[PDB]
Amino acid sequence: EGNIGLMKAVDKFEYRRGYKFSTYATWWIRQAITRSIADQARTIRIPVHMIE
DNA sequence: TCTTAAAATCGAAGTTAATATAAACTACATAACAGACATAAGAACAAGTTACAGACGTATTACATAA
Repeated sequence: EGNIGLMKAVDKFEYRRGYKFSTYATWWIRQAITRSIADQARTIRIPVHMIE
């Protein structure tokens, strides 16, 4: 899931902004891990809003 | 031909009843819930249509009375 996060982060990276890649990629990989663990870690799915 | 790691097995009942750690905001579309209306289905009353019952009235016969 974090790997998918990297692919999506690379697809929309901007180096005009001058920040390093790790800072932007960490956020997207965080989102990947959290969304996947909210959607697929239970036998009975609990919607994302109820997860938060 | 000789090690060496794997693979498989190891009695019946009986009873037994589980746990417990570890992003937020925003935007949009969809489903659900409630209310009102129209419709189809049933309940109620009343009427009409029809034949039969129940006792009366009639018709018939036989006995009694009158000539």
